[PDB]
Amino acid sequence: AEPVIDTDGNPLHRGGKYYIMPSIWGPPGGGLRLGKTENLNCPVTVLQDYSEVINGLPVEFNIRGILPRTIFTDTELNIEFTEKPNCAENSRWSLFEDDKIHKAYVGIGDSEDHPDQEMLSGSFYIKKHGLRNNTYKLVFCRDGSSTCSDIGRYDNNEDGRRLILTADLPYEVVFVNAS
Repeated sequence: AEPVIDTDGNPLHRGGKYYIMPSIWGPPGGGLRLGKTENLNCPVTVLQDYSEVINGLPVEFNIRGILPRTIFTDTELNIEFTEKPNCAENSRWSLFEDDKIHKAYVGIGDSEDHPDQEMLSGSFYIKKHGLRNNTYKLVFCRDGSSTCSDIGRYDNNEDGRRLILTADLPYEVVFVNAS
């Protein structure tokens, strides 16, 4: 395991705030934010913006304990936007099963913010993606099972791309310190 490094060369740390941006080695666009989908009018769906000029919302990483710390590729964590729409219960990322497109996608809030979609409980890790310098992927590990899946993008034409569990094309990201 190694420290996760932001675009300035600085390790990620508890209490940092970061834009998650696409690495040049994969398809482009902008940062992560929230948006409504056709049957969820509260913006509780995580979306990657189509436009490179849109930084989106900063995320911060929730970790066991409270002490200041470096974040490593083996640090179990939860991911949260630093902002929350008031129609949502929380700003923490969870996976929800969408039966329309048959994908588990990333959203915020509780089960009632995504009615009739099963909510998966688990935690995230930030893993090195391939060998390009200081690029990463997000990995989600489900509570109750011993196996994890990569996070990749999926375009459902909702003014941005969703983040889904994939076995195929991990989203390769860099972390931009928002402060």
